[PDB]
Amino acid sequence: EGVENRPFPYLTVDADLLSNLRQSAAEGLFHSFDLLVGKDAREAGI
Amino acid sequence: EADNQIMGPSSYASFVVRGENLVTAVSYGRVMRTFEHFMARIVDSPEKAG
Amino acid sequence: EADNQIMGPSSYASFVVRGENLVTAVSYGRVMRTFEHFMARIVDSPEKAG
Repeated sequence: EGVENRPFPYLTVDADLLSNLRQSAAEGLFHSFDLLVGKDAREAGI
Repeated sequence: EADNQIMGPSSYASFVVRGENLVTAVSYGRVMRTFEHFMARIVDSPEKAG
Repeated sequence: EADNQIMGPSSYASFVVRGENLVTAVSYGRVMRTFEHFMARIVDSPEKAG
């Protein structure tokens, strides 16, 4: 909802930013996010 | 017939998406026909009026 | 206090629209930060995942 999904080279940081994420996206801390479960969790077509 | 045969190219010309073009295809989703002439007329010699 | 001073940076870590991002600023209007690292990741050996 305001997010693009391109096959970017994603820099691999080491932060613990998984903690309280699936509950934080449900309440709406993030203004715009895309949840990709299953086949959508892919480095998309160029 | 004023002539029997003509010349002309034997092969198709190649437009391959090279490095500047691959990055902007991956990241922006947009390719230019020549990144090299765009470089040569923006960043390498901008005041050279073509 | 255990210490009276901390060791921090002395200048702003600058960022200018250089030769590779000027083409996409003038052409597309999409600058990325560290275009050279995108080129290092997907052009020069994309088979080496970070």
